[PDB]
Amino acid sequence: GSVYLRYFKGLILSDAYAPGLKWSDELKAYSALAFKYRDVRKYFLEKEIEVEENVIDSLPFPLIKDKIELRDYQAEAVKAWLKEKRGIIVLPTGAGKTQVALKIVSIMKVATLIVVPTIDLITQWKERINKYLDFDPGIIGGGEDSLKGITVITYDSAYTRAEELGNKFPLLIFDEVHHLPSEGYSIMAQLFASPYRLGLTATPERDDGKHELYPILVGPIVYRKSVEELAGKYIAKYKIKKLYVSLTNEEKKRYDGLRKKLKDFLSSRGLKLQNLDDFHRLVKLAAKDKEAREALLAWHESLNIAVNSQSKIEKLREILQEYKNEKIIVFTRDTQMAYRISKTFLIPVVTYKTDKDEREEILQKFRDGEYRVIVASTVFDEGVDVPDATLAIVMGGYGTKRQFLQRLGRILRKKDKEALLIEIVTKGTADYRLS
Amino acid sequence: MGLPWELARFSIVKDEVLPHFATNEDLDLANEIISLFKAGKKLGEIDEEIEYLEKIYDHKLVRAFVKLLTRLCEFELDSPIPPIQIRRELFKYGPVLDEKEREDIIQKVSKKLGADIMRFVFSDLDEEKKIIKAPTISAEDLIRWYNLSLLQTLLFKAYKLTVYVSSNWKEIIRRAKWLGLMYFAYDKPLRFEFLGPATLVKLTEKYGRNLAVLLQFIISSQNWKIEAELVLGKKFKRVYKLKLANFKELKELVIDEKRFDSSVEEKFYKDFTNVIKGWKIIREPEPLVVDNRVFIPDFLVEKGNLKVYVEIVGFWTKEYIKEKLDKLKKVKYPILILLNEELGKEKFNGMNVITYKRKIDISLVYKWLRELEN
Ligand SMILES: [Cl-]
Ligand SMILES: [Cl-]
Ligand SMILES: [Cl-]
Ligand SMILES: [Cl-]
Ligand SMILES: [Cl-]
Ligand SMILES: [Cl-]
Ligand SMILES: [Cl-]
Ligand SMILES: [Cl-]
Ligand SMILES: [Cl-]
Ligand SMILES: [Mg+2]
Repeated sequence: GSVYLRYFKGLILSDAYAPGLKWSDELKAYSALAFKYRDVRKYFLEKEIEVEENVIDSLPFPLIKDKIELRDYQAEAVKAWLKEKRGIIVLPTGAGKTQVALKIVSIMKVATLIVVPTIDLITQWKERINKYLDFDPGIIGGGEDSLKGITVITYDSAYTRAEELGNKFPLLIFDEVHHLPSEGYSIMAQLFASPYRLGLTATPERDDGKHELYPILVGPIVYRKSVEELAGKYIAKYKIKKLYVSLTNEEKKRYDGLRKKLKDFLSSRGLKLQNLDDFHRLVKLAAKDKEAREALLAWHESLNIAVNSQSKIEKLREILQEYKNEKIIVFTRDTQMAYRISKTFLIPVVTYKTDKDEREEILQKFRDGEYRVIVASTVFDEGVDVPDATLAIVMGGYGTKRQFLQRLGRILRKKDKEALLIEIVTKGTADYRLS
Repeated sequence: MGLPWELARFSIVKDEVLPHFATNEDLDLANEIISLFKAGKKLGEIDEEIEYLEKIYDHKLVRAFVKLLTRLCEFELDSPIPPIQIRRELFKYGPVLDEKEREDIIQKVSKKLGADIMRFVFSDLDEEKKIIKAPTISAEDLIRWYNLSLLQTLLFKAYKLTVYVSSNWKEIIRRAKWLGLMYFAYDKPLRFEFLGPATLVKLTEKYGRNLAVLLQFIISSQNWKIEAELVLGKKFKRVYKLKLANFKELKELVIDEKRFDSSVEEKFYKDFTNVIKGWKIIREPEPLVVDNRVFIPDFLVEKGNLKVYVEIVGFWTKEYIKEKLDKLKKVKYPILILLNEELGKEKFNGMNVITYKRKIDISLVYKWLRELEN
């Protein structure tokens, strides 16, 4: 047969029934919201019905230079999306989602509408497109109204102008795509006819659970990597190295003495301290048994010795001597260690309680190069807003908190050709990671 | 201040506010934290030594005990030279990796700035302040002093603080007057209804710090009862009752000596008795009771058959003096009010009111008396 398939004010209309279409009495056609275009067209082709369609009145794709070079996890994401050209790419903040998107834009070479949730992400996307694509894009939002083959628009104005733009862009890129299932925006997604959709988010799940709507509105997830995955040995772009030191003779005496006290107690009560449920029991008993408290104290005090051993400062001196010419930031968890390190080497220190005036002075005098090395604590301070350093030296910590890993990924992604993260650990002391 | 509101510890049941006071169950915790405050120890060392205690015990209480115990310590005097200049000019020497070169950098910087740099390099930072004298407090007393500080912290949100009288009422108002509090006395049960720091929009800070000094005397009484109305929320405000009577586990350790000074009422007495001879000036006259509202004047002055009463008022608001005078229209005498312009937002003017700045200008009282003696 000769089915006619036509776009109309955010809907698709049809001579004939296709699954997902429903007859309109008002329109005298089988209809649905324009987003069903791709699927009903493909329904008709795969049954050899001649499809006479005027649906997509696409803007001309503009002239671009591709200035993008991708890391290789970035390209597997592009390769994933390209198989179906309808889906979400989940990457953490700072893993470069924008450049995966703009690479797709250049591969596809079709008019592209990029939907963002805030005015700052308009100007940001505008800047990234100039740099990496050498095109000044159209902008709809904030009070500006220019419309070009590549356009950045707010969710609000995409919703407002959907029937007008629904058929103009074949590629539809939803930044912060977790916004899309919200009340107004979900019907905006359904009004576009755009057959090719790319969603970007680091937070695909929603507390209302409306991420269940993704396959309908954008496509399913087709690629996801955590920051933990993206901080692997073979995938990250900085080396991770553990240098091992031994406790002081006096430290080893105290440390071992504490461990024995703790172990003997635990054995004297039929308790163990292997996992984090064991810990909860010991903390619970410590509220009302003095000896349990002192045991939990022994645990903390021995842990503190291993983490903050003076031998780590001696090793730190060796490292700072090996890298006289690099830009080094030393991290601790405790504030007291940061002061030991700043006194020992006469380097600036930053804790969570540093006045914002001085804190701003230190990091800037660091990025300008008057301070070649600083030390910083991380208890109660995110490693945020920090400049580029070639070398991170992490002294202590209960492992690495996920944000910390993320935060350090950003400080050394900038860093150089290849940068280095050194963690200093003590040799004989027990593993304290409790599951 | 009491305690920071972030450390306030209370629960709301129905329309009542119940404070979470410390009890004997907290003696262990109090002893283990008291033992941590020893002379020659840094506050930031203690922050790390209590960490496990914040896993075992309620960390709002752990933090309050430390913030109270530090408040009882003596620290070294501030450094001669602002310590941030000590570190800018010490840290400009990059990282020093030789022990000998370090000592020389130190002495070089100590001669330029004229101080012992190491002793003071981090002296402006709480974490590095070293204790010289440790507090003397007992575990019981800290619990006691915690509870009084928690009570004060909650009364700072009070719209109204009704104090009921056992014994020393005439001793309460005295302090309330020497502290400049805003209040209405009543008689159905004899009680004082102090207006709370939520009344003020302006100088709540300074008001609350004196209201709290009044608590100290109230709860020293053999029998006391207070009911505060507290206001919580910014745009939807609801009122809650705090009802508290004969709670023995309170103790003040803020000396706060020399804060409630009768400079103004005493000077006025000298000036008036000297400069005016036509009137007889009786001090602390018997309070008057008009339909179960008590009026406690500061002075009664009389010339023959004319009788007028003087009240001095320390803090005030437009709505307070309006209310005070409205209720004074029904006292059936001439009454002269003396307001302090500094403790107000609006610079008031009334038919029976004389403002004063730092003392009372006896000129104006003399003027006022004859301009209606006729
Ligand atoms: Cl049709
Ligand atoms: Cl298709
Ligand atoms: Cl808008
Ligand atoms: Cl990476
Ligand atoms: Cl600092
Ligand atoms: Cl060991
Ligand atoms: Cl500095
Ligand atoms: Cl109010
Ligand atoms: Cl009165
Ligand atoms: Mg992005």
